Amino acid sequence: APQQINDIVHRTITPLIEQQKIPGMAVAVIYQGKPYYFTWGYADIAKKQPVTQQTLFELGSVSKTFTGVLGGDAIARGEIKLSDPTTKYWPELTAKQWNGITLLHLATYTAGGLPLQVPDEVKSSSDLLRFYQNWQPAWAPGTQRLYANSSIGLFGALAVKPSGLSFEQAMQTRVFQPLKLNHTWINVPPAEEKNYAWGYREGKAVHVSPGALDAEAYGVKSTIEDMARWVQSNLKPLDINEKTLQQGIQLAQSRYWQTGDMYQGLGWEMLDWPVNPDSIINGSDNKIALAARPVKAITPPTPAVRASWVHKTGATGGFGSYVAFIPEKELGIVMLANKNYPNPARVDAAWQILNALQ
Ligand SMILES: *[B]([O])([O])[C][N]S(=O)(=O)C1=[C][C]=C(C2=NN=N[N]2)C(Cl)=[C]1
Repeated sequence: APQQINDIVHRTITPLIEQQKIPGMAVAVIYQGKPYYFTWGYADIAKKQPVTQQTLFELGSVSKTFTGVLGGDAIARGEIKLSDPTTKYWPELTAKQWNGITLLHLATYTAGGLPLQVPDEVKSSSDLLRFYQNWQPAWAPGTQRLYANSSIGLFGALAVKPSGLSFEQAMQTRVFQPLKLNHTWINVPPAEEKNYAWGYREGKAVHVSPGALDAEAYGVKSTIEDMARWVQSNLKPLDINEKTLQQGIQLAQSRYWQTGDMYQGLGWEMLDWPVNPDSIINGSDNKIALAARPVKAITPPTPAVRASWVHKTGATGGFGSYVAFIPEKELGIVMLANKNYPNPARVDAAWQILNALQ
């Protein structure tokens, strides 16, 4: 624990926790490839359980990076191609608006206005088919980006069909296990419940609610140790022994579309490094509830660029997560909290830490 890392992490995160009233937090810094861990506060306020390196947090949409990589692995395996029509894998999707909508569009939120959330009313598989058949695009495919669980979530579900594996079994056997992420889960097992933090929303303890395509869009839970290993794997995919997973990671960091200064990968988002910090900090704000942006196709996609700020925010009702890394510097950070606090605060803290260390 080099004093420089200790000092910049504590000087940044302690005030963040105070300002945002975060009940519990874990941080990992990856520096020259090695991880350093920090924890604060409570995984469970009522039961006085501290955050530890073994505490499970809901990753929310950071899960999309696992979905993106699993899809990349399926491409590498020759099971699917991003140029394939969605209907190749879901023949029941016969409605005409689907003509021209490819797995690429699903994976990258560019299908033409699929909504952020699958409606809560969608409970059955038949409800899900009806939803997609009836959905009317606002835009031609490949023209506008609208961040959407219904888009990348469907990509994940379809990406695993040729394997015949469930999404969970595919993720376990093809991503979690080979990377030794042995405390990373789509469904938290009873054996691990003692480590599963509560999220806190308006002071109430909460966990994520079941929903359609939840696993695929926002459903992973993990520890700070496994998430540091996830960052290491994404920093250095060539050290991965499993060839299709190595390739999948590289495919997920390829640049498929540009909007403003940001590039869309599979799950991951990227900017050129050095970044303008106001560009990523301000850009991370949700503004917004719905933010439709024209995109420029990158034809063909640029393979993973080492001089990039690669990142993803995630939230559930009770949790806020952030991951960022810069491959050319062998540098990264994971921030896991059990409160959904504003994105710009996450990115500001991450930038302050990584910039001081690079
Ligand atoms: B990702 O960007 O984190 C997805 N964000 S989301 O707004 O679509 C979202 C998804 C799930 C949940 C949730 N379900 N049960 N608890 N929380 C929320 Cl609040 C938001």
